[PDB]
This record gives sequence, structure tokens and C-alpha cells, in this order.
Amino acid sequence: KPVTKFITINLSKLTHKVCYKRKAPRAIKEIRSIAGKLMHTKDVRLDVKLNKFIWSKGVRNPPKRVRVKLERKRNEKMYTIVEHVMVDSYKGLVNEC
Amino acid sequence: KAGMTHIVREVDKPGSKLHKKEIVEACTIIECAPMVVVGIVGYRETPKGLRILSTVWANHVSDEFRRRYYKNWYKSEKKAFTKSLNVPEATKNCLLKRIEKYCTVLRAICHTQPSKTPLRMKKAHIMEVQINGGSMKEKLEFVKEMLEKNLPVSTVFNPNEMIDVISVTKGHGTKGVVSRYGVKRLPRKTHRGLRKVACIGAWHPARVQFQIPRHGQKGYFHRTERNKKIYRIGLKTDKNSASTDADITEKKITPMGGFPHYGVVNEDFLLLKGCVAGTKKRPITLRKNIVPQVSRDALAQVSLKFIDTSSKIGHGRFQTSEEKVKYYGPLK
Amino acid sequence: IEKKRCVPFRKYNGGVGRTNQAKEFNHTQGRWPAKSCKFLLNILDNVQANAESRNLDVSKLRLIHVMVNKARPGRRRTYKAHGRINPFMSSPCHIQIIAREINKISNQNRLKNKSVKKQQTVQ
RNA sequence: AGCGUACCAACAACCGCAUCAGGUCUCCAAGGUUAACAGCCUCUGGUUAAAUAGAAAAAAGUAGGUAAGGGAAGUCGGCAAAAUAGAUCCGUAACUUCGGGAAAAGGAUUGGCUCUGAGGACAUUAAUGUUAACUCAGAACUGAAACGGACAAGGGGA
RNA sequence: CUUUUUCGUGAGCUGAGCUGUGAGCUAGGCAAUAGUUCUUUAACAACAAAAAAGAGCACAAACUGUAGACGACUUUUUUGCCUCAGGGUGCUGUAAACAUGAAAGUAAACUUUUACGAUCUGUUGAGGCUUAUCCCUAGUGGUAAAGUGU
Ligand SMILES: [Mg+2]
Ligand SMILES: [Mg+2]
Ligand SMILES: [Mg+2]
Ligand SMILES: [Mg+2]
Ligand SMILES: [Mg+2]
Ligand SMILES: [Mg+2]
Ligand SMILES: [Mg+2]
Ligand SMILES: [Mg+2]
Ligand SMILES: [Mg+2]
Ligand SMILES: [Mg+2]
Ligand SMILES: [Mg+2]
Ligand SMILES: [Mg+2]
Ligand SMILES: [Mg+2]
Ligand SMILES: [Mg+2]
Ligand SMILES: [Mg+2]
Ligand SMILES: [Mg+2]
Ligand SMILES: [Mg+2]
Ligand SMILES: [Mg+2]
Repeated sequence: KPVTKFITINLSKLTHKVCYKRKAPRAIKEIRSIAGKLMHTKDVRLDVKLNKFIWSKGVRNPPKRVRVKLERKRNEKMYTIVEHVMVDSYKGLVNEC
Repeated sequence: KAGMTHIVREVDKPGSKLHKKEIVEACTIIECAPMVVVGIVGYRETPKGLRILSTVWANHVSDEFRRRYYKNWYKSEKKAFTKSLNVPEATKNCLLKRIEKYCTVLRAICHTQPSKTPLRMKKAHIMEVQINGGSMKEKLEFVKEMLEKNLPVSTVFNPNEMIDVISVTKGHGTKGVVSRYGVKRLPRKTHRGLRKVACIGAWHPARVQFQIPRHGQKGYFHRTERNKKIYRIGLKTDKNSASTDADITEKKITPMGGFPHYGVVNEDFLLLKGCVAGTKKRPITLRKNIVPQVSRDALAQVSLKFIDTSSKIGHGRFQTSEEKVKYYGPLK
Repeated sequence: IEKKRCVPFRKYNGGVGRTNQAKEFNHTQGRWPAKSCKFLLNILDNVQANAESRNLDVSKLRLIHVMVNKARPGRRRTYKAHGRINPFMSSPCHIQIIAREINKISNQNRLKNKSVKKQQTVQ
């Protein structure tokens, strides 16, 4: 049924192997896969502001960590929405429901 | 296998350039949690080779011993070794009398305890250990006393003993002739590349012979190495198991920050001089010499002056974690 | 189509790679051709639709005839070095399917006398 | 009066057997750095397209980058690659058809910041007042001793 | 097949003797026939239908990386594992901001006040980073789908 979750993802762990011209698209693809795998959905939509935030430093170095909000909605009867959460410190954050 | 470190030792070779000097040497550390003895097997000699009479099991076995018989234990009914432990002891004693009368070689089945290590694996490793010594009856008596107990490693070996090592080397995949066999490298002008052998053979043996080096798999080979000497047998009941007469600092063997890629060592261990094949976590087998040696190095006994326990991540600078906080004073 | 099970390639298999999913069939080589599967599914839906008009129950149909034939190829070109031109053909085919319901001395008096005597001699 | 007037001009409209990395005549030409219409970055205008895409990442190849100590011992042969290079100030041999050789060979300097000095035009009278452009020469201070910091750019001699 | 019948050996009885089995002694009555031979259908081992009875695993998935071109191999699936975080051990070299703090010098009001200044100092062994193949923690959230062969 519908649920919300708040998680943090560190991308440097996931873009460690690809070359310069592939570093940001790889991060986008990994975010989509992770959300789909966590919510048991195949249809995962990515908000445009999050895509904007991932590309804000060019193709060569995306941010090291990102905080996102996952929401599973009732609509292939279900799907997931991924949004971006702006924080000024990642130091205490764990994942919740 | 856990990792490596170095020590300081004094020399006692009259006539050498180093006769009264402290010197540094490299050593390897092997974690040696005790084993468990669970079975007996007897062989007899035939013109077709050694042959088995029967196998005799103990009254109880553990779950990590039983996991070794399953591909996927989590989804099973776990019915291995459940009906054959209720056997009357009269049949077992009849079988043991037959083994005593007709056999010539005994071996003991023993298994390890991976739960006492930092390993992710839970299946135990099983092996046979041959027992040399007196007569057949004495051998059988010696074995039966242990059918459900632990072997400490200190029972099997002694300080300053010489030992043989058996393991599997590190794997690298497919490697070229230059790296696999160490052939010469070929001049920079060559048209199809330079990392190969020029001539495969003469014209007319009209085939390629098996002695020619070719590309293929390198690493993950089986090896047996001789003459590795024991420097210390440490225990887990001892708090200062890495201190010496000349250094009374209370210490355990594990370096600051953990053994890199392994974890912490909190069982009893061996300290071996030199190097051993395999990666970290690779299981190492330890055999006695084929015949005992009487040379000047096989009998000499070693006294240690210092064991290093500084960090192996980066470049270590302190021997214990209290020195680090004592050096800097209070921080922010 | 979704790559959960594969097709074992036993005949036209030169250079086909080895796969995990071929142990199901006692083989080593398999692949996942999706276009073939779509084309075959179209004909299977046709067969089922035709079997529902005439009053047959779909639960009992067995594929008793599957035949594949090759058809007249098409023609294109490709350009090679030193001003040459070589063919770039195609390879079409025909298919046909059938499904069907499944449930679940000589007297010779001389020889008679010999038989009688043989039978008596064995008692 | 009569005839031409659409469109391409290569990036797929032309020739090369093709929607081929080839060939094919003329005019217009911004900002910063700079000797410079060079190289590198940008505004107006144009595009984000190429007979394919995803994953994995070992041998071997092709186009590159580094390497302790030695410095051509390699090879027919220094082949290939390194080393040099802008500008200012000094200093330059044999020989010579007296014009050269010559950038011969060689040596020193170069950032940033705060200042000092030199070079014109005009109007009330030597005295007062207004008013510019760009170069050149010195001094103090400053920094992990670095400064033609990227680009661009001779190896020399008998 | 009847008659008088002795010696040995076991399903049950207890090296009493009955049964069952074998070998004999004594006197009897009662068979075989298919026109001259056509392999003398004769062995061993199976199978099927009817008649009395003994009644779990592996592959695939997700995880691992001691493995690796692909297959293959090493592991885990609820005291485990994955993810984040807190600690540890290391790498670099002192963050942003504020300061009637310093600074070769400058210029401009009426002792002092104001303005411009490369760079330096204090808060500051600070700030940033650290497994993707580093170490510890039943710390936080999760741990899905249920197919194939036998
Ligand atoms: Mg050549
Ligand atoms: Mg190290
Ligand atoms: Mg071609
Ligand atoms: Mg041509
Ligand atoms: Mg026109
Ligand atoms: Mg023509
Ligand atoms: Mg072409
Ligand atoms: Mg063209
Ligand atoms: Mg390469
Ligand atoms: Mg370098
Ligand atoms: Mg070198
Ligand atoms: Mg030479
Ligand atoms: Mg030579
Ligand atoms: Mg020559
Ligand atoms: Mg050259
Ligand atoms: Mg000259
Ligand atoms: Mg600051
Ligand atoms: Mg991990």
C-alpha cells in the first residue's frame, strides 16, 4: 500500500568505476534502479529538479551524497515518485518511514 | 591466513658478519582456533592401493559440520546425521575390533569452527589427519579418547619447529606469455605488436610441441612449500601476547585499526617466518616434515626482542592507541 | 522475451555464447530471440481464436505440428574496398501450426502332431 | 520589346557506380589574451548529427601518459621519443668573394601589490588654468624560490 | 499306483517323536503305439497384465569477490545479509565568517577622524575525505518475486 520513505544515497560509491564522460548518467541510472528495487515497482518517475541537481557540476563530477523522498502511489497498479530534499548537513541523517 | 608484520631478533652465528646484531625479519600470522574430532577411518593395503574398511562417527555433531553437506541449508528439513547416531554401541565396538584386526593406517576426521573467526562463511572445512605412532591398538585407544573434544594447535606442534605449508596461490585470470612465462620483450618496430614469442617451432616436426610457452590462465595453483620455522605460539587467554622480555608493554597481536582486509584476531595463532601462498582468509594446511631435520637452523631456538603493532593502513607511527592520545593532548 | 528462460541452440550454434539458463535443458548454449517469439505468438493467438469458433476447449489442445520453411529472400547492397559491390540479403520464412484435442494359424496336420509330441516329451 | 528569376551549392541536391572521412572558383568578418585574421575561452547566427545501442572489463591491438640507479652498452644506422624555444639586457671564434658566418657559442632577468621619474595640446599672459593616449626606466614590500606558470615556441659544436 | 516297510535330515513340538524330506527292503497290477529321419522347440536373463505385501533435493533468484572474456568457481538468505550513521585507523595541510588586529605606502577633513591596500595573525593540528575489494556496532530502515527438473 502507499508509503513514504526518506533515505540518503552516497553516489561516489556508485560512480567509482566509470570514466569522465559517463559519471552523471551512471548516477542517474543507479538512483532509478535503487528506488525501483527498494519499492518493488517497475515504473519509477524522476522529478526534474532532482535531475537538475545531479547535473549541477557538469558531466564530470556529480555530488557525493543526495537525500531523496520516495512515495509509492496507487495509479501495473502501482508506481513510485522520486523527489529531492535540500539539506545543509548530512551528518546525523539515517533513513526513516 | 591473517596478515604480516615484522620483529627484531638477535643472531647467534659465530663466524658471520651479523654474529651479535639485532636484525629485522618479516613474519606471517595464521589464526588457529581449535578443531573438533568427529570420526575414524581405517585403511588396508592391497595391490590396487589403499582401501577402506569402514567409517565410525561420534555420538553428536554440530550444525556447522552438517552445513557442509548442503548447497542451501536455509530451505531444507535438515535431516542429515539424524538416524545414524542412534546406533547401538555394540555394533560400533564390533566394527572397531574389525578395524583393529584388519587395518594398517588410521586417520581422524576433524573440522574447523568458522563462527570464531570474522568470516562470512558458515560451512566448516573437513579434513583427515593421519596418526603415526605405536601399534594399531595403541593408535585406536589414542583416537577414541578424543571423539568429541577440541584440538588446540599447541598439542600438534612445538616452539621453534620446522613445518611444511600447503595452500592455493592468488588468482589473476588470463595472462600473456610475457607475464606468464617471463619471455623476452620484442623490439618496438614489430608490426602486429611485440608481446609474444616469435618462433613457435622448426618446420618439420610438423606440429607445435607441448614445451612451447603460450597464453592462458595464471594463478590459483596448488603448492607445497617446505621449511617454515615457528617463532611464537600465542594464546587467547594471554593479555600480553605480543610483548617480550625487552618490551613489557601490554599488547595483543592485532595492529591498530584491524588487520587490513581481515578483521581482528582473538583466538590463538601461529607466527611463521617468511611468506605463504594465498590471499587473506585463505585456508592454510600445516604438515610436519617427512623426516625430521637435524640441521643447525632446525634446532636453534629463537628469542624475540620486539613485535611491531603499528597501523598497516597508511604509514603507522604509534604502537598503541593510548600513545596517540597522549601525544596530541586534548582536541577540539 | 523478458529473459527469464532461454532457448537452447542445438543446430545453428556456431559461436553462440554459453549461458546459465541452459542447464534446464541439459545443454550449454542459449539465447533470447524476441522477434521470433512475437511472430510465433501472433500465430498462436490466431490458432486459439480459430479453435474457439468451432467448439473446442482450450485446456486440452496439444501442439502436434510445428513446421518452419524458408521463403524467397530480399535484396540489398553493400560497398567494399577497391570499388566493389556485394550482396546484403535477408532471410524470411513461412510458418504453419496445428493443434488438436487429446484425452487421457496354419493347420498342417504333420505340424500338429509334432507340436503334440513336443508338448508330451516335456511333461 | 523579347528571354532568365523557385531551390542546393555539398553539411546527403555536383563529380568520384552510393545519402563515399576525397575533389571543387569569389565577397562580408564581433569580445578577452596577444606582435598576430595563430592557439585557447566567449556574444549574434547555427547545432547537439553521423551504416546501431546496453552491460562487462581479462589476453592482444591501436592513439596516449609516467618510471628508481645507469645514460646509446640497443641497432646497419640515435629510427622513434626527450631536451631547446617568447621578450629585455650583456657577450660572441675559425674563415671569408668584406656583403657575411650570427639567433654563432655562451650568461642573467621575468608574478602580484604600493609608489617615483620621462615623453603633448589648448587659453588668461614667462606666471596662472584646463586637459588627454599609451609606452619606457627605477624603488620598497610580499610568497612552500615561484612567475613567456595553460596555450604558443630553434637542440648545439669539430 | 497298492503291499510289509527300516535308516538318516528341517517351517512348528522338545539331543521323546508327529509332521516334512531323502535313501531302501517284501510281495503285487499297470502304461507307452500318431505308418521311414528334416532343431530332440528342453538354456540363461528380462519384460507386461492380473494374484499375497513392505507407506527429499537440486536449478533458477537476490547477496558475496578469496573468482572471472563468457560459462565456471567462493559464499549468505533473519544471532545472517544489504543500506545509512556513530566510532577506529589513515590522507591532505589550517575551511567560510568576523576583528577601531598587523601591513611598504598612499590622499583628505578640522589630535584626531575617514578612505584604498599584495600579504600576515587570532578563533584553527582547523575544514574536507576515508571501500566502491579497510576495521568495530542485534545502532536505523529493509529483507522481494514463488518459476523449472526430479
Ligand atoms: Mg614496419
Ligand atoms: Mg599498507
Ligand atoms: Mg564498406
Ligand atoms: Mg570509387
Ligand atoms: Mg533566389
Ligand atoms: Mg558517370
Ligand atoms: Mg562508404
Ligand atoms: Mg560527402
Ligand atoms: Mg590500451
Ligand atoms: Mg607523474
Ligand atoms: Mg629512468
Ligand atoms: Mg654499439
Ligand atoms: Mg650489439
Ligand atoms: Mg650501413
Ligand atoms: Mg627523429
Ligand atoms: Mg659554424
Ligand atoms: Mg579564511
Ligand atoms: Mg561491503
